[PDB]
Amino acid sequence: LVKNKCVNFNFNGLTGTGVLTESNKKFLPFQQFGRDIADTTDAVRDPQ
Amino acid sequence: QKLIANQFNSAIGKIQDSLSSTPSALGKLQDVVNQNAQALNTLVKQLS
Repeated sequence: LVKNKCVNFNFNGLTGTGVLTESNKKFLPFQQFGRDIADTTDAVRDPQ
Repeated sequence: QKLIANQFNSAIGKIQDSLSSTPSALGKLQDVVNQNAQALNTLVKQLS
């Protein structure tokens, strides 16, 4: 993966575009991706 | 004149107290903001 640049990620099912940045929010150990309002997938957890 | 000046200052202070303590006197602005934000929120909700 890359950081801080617009990249067309295909993320094990989730396919979007955007910059990827180190995030401060903490997940639960089973949770995979986040959203806040209306499927806006703001955060993902990279699997490998 | 002094009585009228005293009534003026007392009424202005009563407005400060009334709007500071009692809420939902600003309903006409808050509902405008809430209705616009609700419309934009359901517009993004329609993508799912």
